[PDB]
Amino acid sequence: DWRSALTADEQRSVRALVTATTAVDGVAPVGEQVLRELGQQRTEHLLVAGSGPIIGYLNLSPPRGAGGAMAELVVHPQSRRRGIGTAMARAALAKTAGRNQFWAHGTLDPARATASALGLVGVRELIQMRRPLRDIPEPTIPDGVVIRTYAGTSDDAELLRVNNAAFAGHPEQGGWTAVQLAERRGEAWFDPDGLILAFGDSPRERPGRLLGFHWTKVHPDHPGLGEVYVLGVDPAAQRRGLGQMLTSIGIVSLARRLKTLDPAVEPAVLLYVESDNVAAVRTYQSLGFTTYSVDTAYALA
Ligand SMILES: CC(=O)SCCNC(=O)CCNC(=O)[C@H](O)C(C)(C)COP(=O)(O)OP(=O)(O)OC[C@H]1O[C@@H](n2cnc3c(N)ncnc32)[C@H](O)[C@@H]1OP(=O)(O)O
Ligand SMILES: N[C@@H](CS)C(=O)N[C@H]1[C@@H](O[C@@H]2[C@H](O)[C@H](O)[C@@H](O)[C@H](O)[C@H]2O)O[C@H](CO)[C@@H](O)[C@@H]1O
Repeated sequence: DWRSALTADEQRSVRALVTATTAVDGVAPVGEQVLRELGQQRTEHLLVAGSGPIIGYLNLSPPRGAGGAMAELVVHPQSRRRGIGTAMARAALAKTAGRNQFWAHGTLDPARATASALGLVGVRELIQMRRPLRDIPEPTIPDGVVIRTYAGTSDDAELLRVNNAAFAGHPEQGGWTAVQLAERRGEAWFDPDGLILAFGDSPRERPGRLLGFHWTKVHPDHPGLGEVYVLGVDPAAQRRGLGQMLTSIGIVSLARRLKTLDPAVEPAVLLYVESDNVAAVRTYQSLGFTTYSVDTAYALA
């Protein structure tokens, strides 16, 4: 039975399934956007009850922007190999007439095996890379560039202009409106001091225009973990060293934010990047990031 919205109680039950599974598998089974979708009316949901907590959950997001339908799903660790995962995946495939993809975060063995049993193949590879926060860079800020941080909604127009130009065609990051910014500003981890903006200054043709930005994020449920959450440079100002510079500034910012009674943890910064985004992979390789895990999107061949 598909539901177009979930009650507060249903949301609490799905969240418990997701967090419990994250602890057992070592990787969250559904992404952050699915957790935001639990309380909105934009997607469709399947809930599978035991004989009785919720033991299976699938979210199906419809096409939006340049992207197609996408499903994420999870089955309680103690209810696996009972056919629930197959049942939910077949339902989504039948509902979209075989057109949706499925994310397997961390591309764990059970998901690889389920994908083969269903006849699916990997069609998209999202790599998670990490770099320790030791030996931080000294960033070089070129003349004609001034850096500052997010001041509030007066900065949204420029941020959206640069985001949509840099991510034109990106299935999830492109074609944003003020609503996408607002839903992330309401997240517990949002910190205006961690959204770094690079503006053109007098020397350049367009003083005051945003050239690029680096939105950093500190993970709340993982001590010592930061993220290059969104990094983007206006196409008009690309290939001039600004991406490398912005990434370095954000690493410095995170290093500063991440005593005797603090647990010993070697802090690290992670990022996600499409395997075929050549420009970005080169920028990150240059700065010492290395592969950590892979998220694979599966679909009909
Ligand atoms: C294509 C995808 O599954 S993308 C979904 C990604 N989600 C995740 O990876 C989240 C964490 N994992 C889970 O929630 C679950 O392990 C799932 C959803 C991947 C599979 O859920 P389950 O309900 O256990 O799947 P299901 O019982 O239908 O298994 C179907 C077949 O896949 C294979 N399979 C599933 N898990 C495994 C495993 N751990 N080892 C080997 N084969 C497996 C088997 O052939 C199985 O049939 P069988 O039990 O008769 O041998
Ligand atoms: N870096 C951008 C542009 S390359 C990107 O690729 N980000 C990716 C990444 O976002 C992740 C967030 O960054 C991370 O904070 C959160 O914890 C995860 O659950 C995902 O929401 O994974 C998503 C798929 O799961 C994808 O839709 C998105 O574009």
